[PDB]
Amino acid sequence: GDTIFGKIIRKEIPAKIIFEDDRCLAFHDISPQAPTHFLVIPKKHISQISVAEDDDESLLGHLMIVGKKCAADLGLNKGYRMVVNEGSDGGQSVYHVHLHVLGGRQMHWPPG
Amino acid sequence: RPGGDTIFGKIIRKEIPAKIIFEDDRCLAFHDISPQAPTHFLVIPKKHISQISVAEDDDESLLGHLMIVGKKCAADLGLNKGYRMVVNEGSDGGQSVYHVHLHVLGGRQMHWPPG
Repeated sequence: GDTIFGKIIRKEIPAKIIFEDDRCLAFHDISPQAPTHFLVIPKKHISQISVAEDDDESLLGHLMIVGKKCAADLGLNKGYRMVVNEGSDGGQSVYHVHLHVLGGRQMHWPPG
Repeated sequence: RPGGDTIFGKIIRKEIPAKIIFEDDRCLAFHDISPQAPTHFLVIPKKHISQISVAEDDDESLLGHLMIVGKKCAADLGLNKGYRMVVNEGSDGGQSVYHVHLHVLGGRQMHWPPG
């Protein structure tokens, strides 16, 4: 099943794109929860982290490396929080794997 | 002493006890001593990386392995309704131990925003 993130990858609807390569896309979240809140998503349609394959390991790590590079480029020198939600208890909002990166304010504990 | 002398480096070398879920040559999963959810564990690399902001490009496979191990451990622990994975970076991220660690929290509804 296609999702709104598929439409964003395909450039069918607009998003504020931060970075793109051949295998992922980073863009600002439309409902930001911090002064900086962006997403890094694979172009491959992995619906949720629970179904990711072993062969996806380096791709998933690539999301985090891209995320940390984008965070530095966006000036998040005091830190940030990375989040992956899975399923209903995790609060996953779109069934396309996505890494949230939030910063620009103190993030609190517990993380939801 | 490989892994460093943070508490997580000590845990890797079995010098401080921990409730271990899974261990391989690249990482270790163990329960958090101050759980914020009914199930709350960590996955850490055995290689010492202080924080995600200093991870190297060649660390991609290892960082992805933390997530794959995290999701496998969550399934093994029966977290069939889902869970949240968290990496804290620096002061604004709430990081308190400078050895990279992926939190996995589940067994209750997680809320938004994530802190």
